[PDB]
Amino acid sequence: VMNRLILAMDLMNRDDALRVTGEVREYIDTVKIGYPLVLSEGMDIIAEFRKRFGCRIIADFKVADIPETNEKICRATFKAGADAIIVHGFPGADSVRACLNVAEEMGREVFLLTEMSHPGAEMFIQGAADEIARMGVDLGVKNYVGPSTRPERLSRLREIIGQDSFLISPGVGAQGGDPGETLRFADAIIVGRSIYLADNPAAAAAGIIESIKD
Amino acid sequence: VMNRLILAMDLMNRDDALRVTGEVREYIDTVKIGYPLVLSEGMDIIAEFRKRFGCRIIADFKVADIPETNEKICRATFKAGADAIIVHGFPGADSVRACLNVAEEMGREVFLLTEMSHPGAEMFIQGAADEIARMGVDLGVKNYVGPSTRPERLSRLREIIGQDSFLISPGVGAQGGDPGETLRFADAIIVGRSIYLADNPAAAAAGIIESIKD
Ligand SMILES: Nc1c(F)c(=O)[nH]c(=O)n1[C@@H]1O[C@H](COP(=O)(O)O)[C@@H](O)[C@H]1O
Ligand SMILES: Nc1c(F)c(=O)[nH]c(=O)n1[C@@H]1O[C@H](COP(=O)(O)O)[C@@H](O)[C@H]1O
Repeated sequence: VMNRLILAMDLMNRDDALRVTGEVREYIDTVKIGYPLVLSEGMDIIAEFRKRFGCRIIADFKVADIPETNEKICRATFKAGADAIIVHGFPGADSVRACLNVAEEMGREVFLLTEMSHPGAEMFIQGAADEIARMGVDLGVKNYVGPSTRPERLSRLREIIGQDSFLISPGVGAQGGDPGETLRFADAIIVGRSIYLADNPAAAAAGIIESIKD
Repeated sequence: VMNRLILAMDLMNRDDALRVTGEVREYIDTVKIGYPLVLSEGMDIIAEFRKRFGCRIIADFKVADIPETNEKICRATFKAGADAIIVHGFPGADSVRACLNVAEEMGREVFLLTEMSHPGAEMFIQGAADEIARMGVDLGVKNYVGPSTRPERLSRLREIIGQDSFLISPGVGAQGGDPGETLRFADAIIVGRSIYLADNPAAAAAGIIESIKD
C-alpha cells in the first residue's frame, strides 16, 4: 500500500469525497469505502473512485450475516468493482467461508476483522479475538484487520497470523492510535477523520507520511 | 405485525422483488430489506417499497461498526425511509447506543440482534448472547432478534428481555425452524426463501399463516 497509508473515506456526499480523495491521491494507493458513503451515494461510487483515482478499493462492509446472505453481499460488492471486502469473524467460520468462496470465484480478497478499535470492543469481541484470528488462519485467510488503539493486542494478533499475513489497522489519529507504534505490527494504517476533517487533507496526509518515513 | 409474519425480501433484482412482495402483500404488514437488495438496486428501493405496498420496512443492515460510523449508517438509513434498523450487539454498548441516539433523533427504532440462527453462531455469538440481551435491557432496547433454529435459546432470550419487549425471529423454513414453535416465544417470524423461492409465494405465505392461526 503506497506509503503504508489507507484513506478511510467516510464523507457522505460525493463532491466532498471526490475533492478530498483527489487532494490526497499523491500520498495513497488505497481507499477504504464504507457504508456511510455507499448508502448516501450508491454502489456506483466504487467504480467511479477506482477509475478516477486508479486506486484500489477496500469495501468496508463488516459483513456479519448468515452464510447465504454473506454470499450475496460479497457478490454484489465485487460486481461493483471492489478489490477486497472486510468481513467480521465473530459470526463464525461458515459465514467467513461463504465470503472466501465468493472471493475465490471473483478473483478478489477478504479481510478478516478480528478485534475492533473502539471501547465497546472490550465487552465481547476482545475475549473472542485471538480465537477469531486462529479461525482465520485455519480457513486460509491472508488479510486481517486489528486495532491501532491497543498495540499489545495488535502484537498478539500478529503473533497468531504470522509475518506473511497482511494486517491493516484503524483507530489512528482521532481514536487515539499512533502511526509509528501501529506500524511496528501492522503493514498499513487506516486513517479517516485526521485526514478528511483537516483544514488541509493533503498536509495532514503528508504529515503522517513524514512521521513514518523515519 | 400482520399475521405475525415478516417477509425477508432478499431477491436481488427490483422486478422480481416487486413481483413477489406484491403477490404476498395481503398476508404481511412488514418487509425486511437487507443489503442483497439494497446493494443491487440502491437505497431508493426502501421508499419505493414503503410507498407501493404501504408496508413498514425493517432495514436489516446488522450494523456492526464503531459508534461514529454506526451513527452515519443509521442516519442514512432513516433518511431513506426505513422504520427500523437491525443492529448487532456483539460490538458492545457504545456502538449500540450510537444507533439508539440516532433513532431517538429521527423518531425510529432499533432491533438488537442477540444470537444468530446459523450454525457458526455457536462459535462466538451464542456464548455472549445472554449478556448481549442483558446489555440491551440496560440500554432501554425494546426490540430484539433471536434464532428460530434454537427455541431453547429463544426461550432464554425471552426470559431476559421480558414479555413487554418485541422479539422477531429468523431461521424459519429454509434454515429448519418451525413457525408455530418459534411463535411460542417470538412475537413475529421472519421468512425469506420458503416464500420468495416458492413456485407460488402467495400460497407459501398463506400456508404458513394457516399453520399458525390454529
Ligand atoms: N474498519 C474499522 C474497524 F475494523 C475498526 O475496528 N475500527 C474502525 O474505526 N474501523 C473503520 O475505520 C475508520 C476509522 O476512521 P477514523 O477513526 O476517522 O480514522 C472508520 O471507517 C471505521 O468504520
Ligand atoms: N436477520 C437475520 C438474523 F439476525 C439471523 O440470525 N439469521 C438470519 O437468517 N437473518 C436474516 O433473515 C433472513 C432469513 O432468510 P431465510 O433463511 O431465507 O428465511 C435473511 O435475510 C437473513 O440475512
